[PDB]
Amino acid sequence: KGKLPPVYPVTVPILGHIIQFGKSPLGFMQECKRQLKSGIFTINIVGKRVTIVGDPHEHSRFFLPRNEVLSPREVYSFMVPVFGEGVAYAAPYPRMREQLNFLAEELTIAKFQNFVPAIQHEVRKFMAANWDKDEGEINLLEDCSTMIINTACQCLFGEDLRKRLDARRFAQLLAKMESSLIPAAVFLPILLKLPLPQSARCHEARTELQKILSEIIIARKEEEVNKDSSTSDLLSGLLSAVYRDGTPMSLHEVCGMIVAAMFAGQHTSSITTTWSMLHLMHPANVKHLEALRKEIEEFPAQLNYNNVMDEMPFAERCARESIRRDPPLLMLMRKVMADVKVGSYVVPKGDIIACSPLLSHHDEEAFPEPRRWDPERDEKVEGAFIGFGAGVHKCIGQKFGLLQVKTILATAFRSYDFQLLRDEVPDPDYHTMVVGPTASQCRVKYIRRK
Amino acid sequence: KGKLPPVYPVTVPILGHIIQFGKSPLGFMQECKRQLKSGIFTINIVGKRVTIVGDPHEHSRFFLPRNEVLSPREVYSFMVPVFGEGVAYAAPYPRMREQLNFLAEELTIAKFQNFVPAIQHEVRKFMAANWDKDEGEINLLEDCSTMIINTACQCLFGEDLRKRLDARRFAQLLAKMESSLIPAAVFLPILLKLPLPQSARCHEARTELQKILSEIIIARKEEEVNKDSSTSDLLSGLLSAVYRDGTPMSLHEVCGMIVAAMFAGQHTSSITTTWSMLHLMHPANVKHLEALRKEIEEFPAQLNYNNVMDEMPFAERCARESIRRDPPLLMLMRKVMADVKVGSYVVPKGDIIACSPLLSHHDEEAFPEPRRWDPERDEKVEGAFIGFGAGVHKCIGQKFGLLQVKTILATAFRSYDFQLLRDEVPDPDYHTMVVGPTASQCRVKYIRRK
Amino acid sequence: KGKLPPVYPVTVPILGHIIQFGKSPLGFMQECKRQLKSGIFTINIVGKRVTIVGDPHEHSRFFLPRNEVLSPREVYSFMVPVFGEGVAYAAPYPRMREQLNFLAEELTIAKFQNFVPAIQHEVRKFMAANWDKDEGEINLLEDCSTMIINTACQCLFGEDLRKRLDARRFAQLLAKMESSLIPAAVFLPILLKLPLPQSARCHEARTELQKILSEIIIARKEEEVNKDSSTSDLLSGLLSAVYRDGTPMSLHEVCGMIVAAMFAGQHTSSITTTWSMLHLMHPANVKHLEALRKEIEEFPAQLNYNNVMDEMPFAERCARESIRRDPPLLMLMRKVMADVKVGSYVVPKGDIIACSPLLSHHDEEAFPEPRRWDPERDEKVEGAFIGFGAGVHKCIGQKFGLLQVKTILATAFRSYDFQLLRDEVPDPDYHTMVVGPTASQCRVKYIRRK
Amino acid sequence: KGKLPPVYPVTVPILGHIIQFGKSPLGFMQECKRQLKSGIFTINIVGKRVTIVGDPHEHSRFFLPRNEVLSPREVYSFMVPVFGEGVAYAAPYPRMREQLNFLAEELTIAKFQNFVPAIQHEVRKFMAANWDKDEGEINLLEDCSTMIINTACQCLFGEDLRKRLDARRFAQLLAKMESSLIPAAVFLPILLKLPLPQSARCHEARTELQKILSEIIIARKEEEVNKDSSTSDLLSGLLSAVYRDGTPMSLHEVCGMIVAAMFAGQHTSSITTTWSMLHLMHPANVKHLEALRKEIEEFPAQLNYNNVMDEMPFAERCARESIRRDPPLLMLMRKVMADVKVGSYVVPKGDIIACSPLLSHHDEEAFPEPRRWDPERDEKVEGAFIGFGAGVHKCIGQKFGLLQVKTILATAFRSYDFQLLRDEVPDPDYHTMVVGPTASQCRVKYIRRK
Ligand code: HEM
Ligand code: HEM
Ligand code: HEM
Ligand code: HEM
Ligand SMILES: CO[C@](c1ccc(Cl)cc1)(c1ccc2c(c1)c(-c1c(F)cccc1F)cc(=O)n2C)c1cncn1C
Ligand SMILES: CO[C@](c1ccc(Cl)cc1)(c1ccc2c(c1)c(-c1c(F)cccc1F)cc(=O)n2C)c1cncn1C
Repeated sequence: KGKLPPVYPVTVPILGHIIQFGKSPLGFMQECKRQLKSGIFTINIVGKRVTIVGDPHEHSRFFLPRNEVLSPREVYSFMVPVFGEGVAYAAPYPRMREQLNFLAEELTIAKFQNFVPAIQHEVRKFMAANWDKDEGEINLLEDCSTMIINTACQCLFGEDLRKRLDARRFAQLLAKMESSLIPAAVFLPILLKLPLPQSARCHEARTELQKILSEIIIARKEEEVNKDSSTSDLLSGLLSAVYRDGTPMSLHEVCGMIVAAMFAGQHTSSITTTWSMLHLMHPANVKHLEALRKEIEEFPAQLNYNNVMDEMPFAERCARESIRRDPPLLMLMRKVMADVKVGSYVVPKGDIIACSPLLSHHDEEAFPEPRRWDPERDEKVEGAFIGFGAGVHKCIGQKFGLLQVKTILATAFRSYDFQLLRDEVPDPDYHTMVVGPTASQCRVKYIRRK
Repeated sequence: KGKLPPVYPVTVPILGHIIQFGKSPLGFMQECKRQLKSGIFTINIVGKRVTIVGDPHEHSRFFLPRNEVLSPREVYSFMVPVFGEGVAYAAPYPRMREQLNFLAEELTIAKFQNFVPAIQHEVRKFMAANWDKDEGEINLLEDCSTMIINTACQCLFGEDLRKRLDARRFAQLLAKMESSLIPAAVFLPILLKLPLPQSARCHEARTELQKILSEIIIARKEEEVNKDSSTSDLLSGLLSAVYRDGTPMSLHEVCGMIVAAMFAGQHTSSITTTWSMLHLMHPANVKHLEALRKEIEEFPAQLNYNNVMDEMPFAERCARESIRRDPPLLMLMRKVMADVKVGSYVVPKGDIIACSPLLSHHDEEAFPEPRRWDPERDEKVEGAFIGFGAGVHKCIGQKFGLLQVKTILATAFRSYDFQLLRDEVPDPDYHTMVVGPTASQCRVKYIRRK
Repeated sequence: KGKLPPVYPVTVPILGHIIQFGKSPLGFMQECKRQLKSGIFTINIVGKRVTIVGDPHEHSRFFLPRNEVLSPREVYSFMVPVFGEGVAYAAPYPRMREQLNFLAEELTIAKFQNFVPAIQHEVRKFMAANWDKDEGEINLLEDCSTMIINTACQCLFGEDLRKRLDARRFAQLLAKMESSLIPAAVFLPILLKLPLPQSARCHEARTELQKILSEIIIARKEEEVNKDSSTSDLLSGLLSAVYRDGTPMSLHEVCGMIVAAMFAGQHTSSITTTWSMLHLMHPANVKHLEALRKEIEEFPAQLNYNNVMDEMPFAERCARESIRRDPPLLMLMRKVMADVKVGSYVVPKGDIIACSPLLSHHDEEAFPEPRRWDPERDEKVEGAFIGFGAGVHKCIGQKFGLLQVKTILATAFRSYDFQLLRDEVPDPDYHTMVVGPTASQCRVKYIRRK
Repeated sequence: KGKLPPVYPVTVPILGHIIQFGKSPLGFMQECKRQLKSGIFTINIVGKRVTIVGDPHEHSRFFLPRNEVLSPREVYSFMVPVFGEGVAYAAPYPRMREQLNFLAEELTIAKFQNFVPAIQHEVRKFMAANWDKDEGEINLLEDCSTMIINTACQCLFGEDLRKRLDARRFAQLLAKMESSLIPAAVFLPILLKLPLPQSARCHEARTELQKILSEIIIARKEEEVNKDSSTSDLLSGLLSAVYRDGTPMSLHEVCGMIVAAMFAGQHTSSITTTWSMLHLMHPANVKHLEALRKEIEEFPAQLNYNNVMDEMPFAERCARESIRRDPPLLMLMRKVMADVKVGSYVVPKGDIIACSPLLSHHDEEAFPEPRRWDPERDEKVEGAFIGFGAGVHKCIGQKFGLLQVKTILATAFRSYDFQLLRDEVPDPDYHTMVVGPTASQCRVKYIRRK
């Protein structure tokens, strides 16, 4: 008609709903939905209006509008010290698009031919070193997370870079950058103006990463005209990029794109793999484990691009459904740059507008019995699954992430069985920025198959 | 006058002076002092009145009043997650005082007998493994920082504790805790109440540390009723503590005090040693270097208590003058709990009152040519030096800090000479919570001395 | 015409209209304005022609002409026993201007940097001492009037003066001066020549105040020589004034300007505050109370200059509308020293010309529904609001008075709610020299807000 | 001649003589007596003939004629706001007489049995609280005036009334009424018709007083119902008054008679006491001090009715001679309602006729050496003493006032000596409505006779 979305009653006058949300984001959001009789509704976070598009039939109103209407820039501004000035959403939108296209072109299926054996190579090296007995106890989340960083680095970076900057040194740098982030800055923008110790720690880590890239580039040139170097990887691909205006990507921007790529996939991919395995080993899912086993039954010892990309539709369903049930990114946000009509409401300029994969993936029309993990399900409302976003800002690394998840699944389950050390699959742990299964609950027995 | 101090005008709508303060802390405070023709004046940080006691003759008005009148509790609120609930300033003041007294008692000179060779052992091991060529290149700041944590842990903790938790693991846990902290929460206390990514990391680290300690204590208890040995350290010391009320220190508190001890001395002592060596190796100072060589000239290779405590008065002067010139802690603060007289003024209840070692150490009457490093100098206003604070909350760790600095200066300069890879002494880096010389400028070459 | 304004019929021959005016000043003036079908009309007070400029369109004809044309001296005659002979309107007009300029320099907004937290501190000290419970009953007029004198004195008098001449004592002296005045002397000029008992009491009080000022000055000069006697206040400021002819202000003149300043602000500023609180706490005005609450929502606990000066336009509207609806000064007067044009008419030399904030603030074109308190209204006739006068004799204390009102409003409604103990806002009491809400109708319940 | 009394020349026109009279009343009047060679003569007070009877032989011509012939109504008109409409001289004369009779009936010798102990109780309480050292300095006019209000209140009012309305609060209310009076209204009747700020303040004080009496009356009714008591005092006595026409006194009238009683005696009795003590303590009067001492040293510690009323002739002489020398009421007046013979002249209708205790008391035939204080003198012309008036309007409080004076004299000089802190007896201060010794000149040392 022309009215604002209904607003959930504020009881705590300075914090709003941040506390209820924090404690149980899904339960809280579902209560709002019920109490207000609407899938579109507004909550209050430290005094800021957050309008949630909690009706899957209306997702396109969030994902499809152009940047001049719904803008991610100010929402992702707390990440500027990580990406760098002029990198990603910080750059003007045409330029940001060019940068993200360059990244996407480093993740083409043509590059995937080499990725599959690089991934499988590192997975087997990990398994040989760590899962080496007849049977043993491990933390699956920790191990998947190691496999993901190692396989990613094996895929994206030449041996010279891995030497100087091994998955271990790389993780420490990225952890330093990450620990300095303050996502609360979205709702308290005053924080991006203050002096914080975080700024210096982040800039320290980013500068050191960029120095190591500089030294790698110089080392390659030393190899490079000798014909002794012709190392081709994500670093050299990005350095070869030329913007429409004729200019090359600066080292600064390359660094930023590499950091962005590593941040994007590190926890999400590793959480997707862990949940998938947790489900697949649970006795209730024995039928799904059999289907996976039949899917990979006749794969060669050394997997090829055809096996993983074209011949694992069921494992793909396992991964997507794990993200459907427990999406690692709970909430996507944009700044409303002009009034937008959404369902029967106007969401006013200056609002934050959000669409929550967590809430949408538990819409009971779209996903009946949403806590039941069922890889065979399909969304019952078109576009209801948004675990990788959609439209304007849809995930460009979706295929690369799934490639790693699927390769690990086929390699692990070909050689091992696993046994939960609990009756039920882990609870999600909502306390972190990227949400995965509770770490203390992820201990598992592996059993070598013979 | 008996009225409020002069207020420096705010031209930055909602930030106040916090920006100008960042660009140049000393320059800003001094301009204020000059433009207002007063050493006592009030600036504004994010809406908070901050009254600065910038007249060295008035130091006692900040450092001498009772807690009931000037309290640091609210100012150190942001550190509750590290120290823990009801530890140190969070506890009631008689109880606070009891806790700090127990810690100070673990740092008395009576403990120092064994400290000196325990510190030498660690220094020489580090130098052996890391400075083992005729000449090489190092980051002095990084290297002093390593020596300081290694020396501290060897002094403070028994072998068995050093087995489960070596210096590295310890430093890692301390860093995890530290990364979560925001000093600015002082001026935006709403931060203290928000569910943040940081709090989770912090709680986890303190909980892991506490868990490590609990298992050491159980191992000791059982290994004391079988009496193989007798571990005497910081830990056993705090454990043997009992309040006036009769009851012992809780494990929670013990762990809090250890953390406080570790954070307190980690950067400060390391920065003090580093500045000292940076000044001493400089050409402009070779005369001061000669006196040090002279002071330590007929000391034995196996240093003892008397050498360091009694026979290094000049080395001590070097360390103090390094702190004088570039104090690691720029600003000390209290909450004003009741109106207080300061100079001719009354600082009103509710103000934050501050006394700045940086501002005071550069008062030209008290320290002429403030920027010149001169270990033979003396303060020309009484109580002008406040590098370790004073009065009610004076540093309890200053003797132990100096013991570390002095032993290292003796031990390093005995075996080595050093050369600065810059014409000038490094600039101070004002971007960190504890201020030291700019780390990137601290590259130095070590020259063995045969 | 170029003839006289119309003349309201005189029935009571010798008193004229003074009885009718006294009973109901607004009613009576409005009835005149309706009946004669003219905003410019002449009434008769004790035999004297008084021409009222009651058409707001014609306000400039009263406020702009020079002193030599429209002269306030004769109308403010009755105030000479308080100001002193040769002070303010009693001095030649150029010297008068100099005196008022000196007083104005003592009230510049530059001084507001410190005035704001000085005022708020006095205000919190009163509320905490007198509104200390969770609810309770008070006469809001008496309380606002107490806060105003307390805050003025904090701002304007050095602490040596405040000790000798505290708020209670100062109010007693001013009351003894006030209670001796007879505005009617303007129309019965013989009264100024009789030795009435009012005359002696006025002289005693003014003398005792000058005696106190003199002792304070002498003590400052005794103790003076350093920059120690930097006591800097309204008194020392006026004492350093030097006229254009090179002579300094006498203590007689300084005393006069001080009395003038206190008289000017005392009742007016407290009435203005009292009304505002009365209108704001009225259930009818919740949309206004709400708007004040939003305007001040994000202020610090310690109001600062910027908060009050730059960030309270709405609160300022509330004060000005309260003065619009019930102006504390009902009637402004000049002696016509030469014939003057006003609208279609000539006001002859020798008349008293008047302009009435009461009447003009109720002109139904300029202020429709003028009995409705509407802080969001804007005047609809240019220059219609004359609560602080205008033109040659505009109020010089306006910003200072409003500064006090605004600081009390932000401080009051921040920590308290209020309930008015009657259905309607109090009636104005027209029987006093400065008009405020009827005191016995100003009983009110405060309620602490957690 | 012998038609009109001789008229003293007016040289200052619109004022006449009021200024000369004001400066030096006794001087100016005697000069008129001499200059015109007549004790009967007419001066001019702001255009108004005032015929003074300065010949004591002619006194009865002023004091005896009926109210209808010589009226005090218009002369005491200015006190209507204090007495109340329709009270005292404002009532019809027959009714005025009834009201005054009722007041007199409360001040008769039957009441005095209670009064003497009540007065002595208050005097002793005051001295024990204030004159409690071996010696000390006091202002005797202040202290006497304090004792007079405390003693009068203890005589005339039950303890219940004094609790709700104590001496201090009663004085403040009276003082508020007093300072609103303008005796000049006698000559400018216009003044009593105008709405003056003074008239408003007086109404406010009177109303608050009447309100307090109504509260006490109610509490008393409630006591009678308990029948714990029937509290008897001046209030209760006035309340049971019933006029000839059968109607009771209204609260309005009771309040008026009370206010009249307090005004009547407050300054007059307090001044009479103060003069008396001043004379008696002065070195020239030691014989009188000794005679006083001889008279009172024969009394018991608790004075009674007979002691003070029948056994203190010399003390009564001191008081009366103090009033003789310096009458507190300078000038008594009547409106002349019909021509009247005086001596050998006629005073025409419309004149104010006057008889001056100051002038008559200084007639050298009646009182040789009039500035000489001699309690042993008697008037040498019959009826020449008019300190308490005479005839139809003779003072009805005369006995009560002197009872107070004498009780104070006896109690003071019984236990104390005094020293004037001055060479001479203080000058009278003619500038107040009721005339006493100059207050600043009334500092005295008490010396305890231990
Ligand atoms: C399972 C693993 C992953 C998940 C669950 C995931 C999820 C998402 C989601 C939900 C969005 C939408 C964000 C929004 O709408 O604000 C997104 C966007 C994006 N993703 Fe991922 N992602 C994954 C892996 C990756 C990887 C491995 C990369 C890069 C190598 C990547 C690169 C990006 C980029 C650059 C965007 C922003 C696209 C744009 O703004 O145009 N993602 N991702
Ligand atoms: C060069 C090394 C050090 C420097 C420059 C330093 C500096 C300071 C300063 C300036 C203060 C006063 C804080 C205030 O007024 O708010 C302080 C207090 C304190 N210091 Fe240190 N410190 C050093 C080493 C240490 C060490 C090694 C420890 C313990 C292991 C320690 C423990 C403490 C404690 C517990 C307080 C608070 C005492 C109280 O509140 O009563 N310090 N230090
Ligand atoms: C709500 C507070 C106040 C109100 C409503 C008010 C009102 C007025 C008005 C109506 C006039 C014009 C008088 C006329 O034209 O005859 C005036 C003039 C004046 N006011 Fe105020 N006033 C306030 C506060 C103050 C204060 C605090 C001061 C000084 C401390 C002050 C000082 C003066 C002076 C000196 C004039 C005469 C200006 C001249 O003749 O040039 N006023 N004020
Ligand atoms: C030393 C103390 C007093 C002195 C010197 C004094 C003096 C006088 C004088 C001179 C008159 C005549 C007024 C005239 O003729 O116009 C008078 C009348 C009067 N006095 Fe007093 N008075 C004193 C105390 C009192 C007291 C204590 C009361 C009662 C409390 C009182 C009640 C009255 C009344 C009611 C009248 C008017 C009588 C009438 O009009 O019939 N007086 N007094
Ligand atoms: C940086 O990773 C992003 C990304 C965003 C934009 C661009 Cl150009 C590139 C990458 C991304 C996206 C949404 C995010 C976050 C991060 C984070 C987040 C954080 F803030 C810090 C650390 C880790 C985090 F996942 C919290 C969050 O709430 N949302 C919605 C990404 C993309 N694909 C998967 N990821 C994870
Ligand atoms: C003295 O206060 C004045 C003022 C006037 C001139 C100068 Cl040089 C300085 C001050 C002022 C002005 C007009 C006044 C009055 C007083 C008074 C008045 C009084 F007569 C006694 C007590 C209180 C009174 F307000 C009755 C009156 O009718 N008018 C029009 C002032 C200025 N701003 C606010 N005020 C109040």
